[PDB]
Order: sequence, then structure tokens, then C-alpha cells
Amino acid sequence: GSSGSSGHLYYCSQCHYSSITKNCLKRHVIQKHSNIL
Ligand SMILES: [Zn+2]
Repeated sequence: GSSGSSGHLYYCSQCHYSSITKNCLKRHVIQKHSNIL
């Protein structure tokens, strides 16, 4: 439960891909979903 992002999986915004350690997940979005501005 309530913890320092130890026991919690975050889901992707674009797709429904969730993986532990959201900290790293951030990359996926950029990789799998490389958007430009
Ligand atoms: Zn994704």
C-alpha cells in the first residue's frame, strides 16, 4: 500500500501498458510514443 513508489504499477497514457517502477516507465512513453513539439 502507501509507499515510496515501491508497490505500485503505473499505466501508460497512450496505451494500456503498465509496468512497475513508473520512474523508468517515463522512458517507454518517449520511446514507444515519441511525440514532437
Ligand atoms: Zn505506451
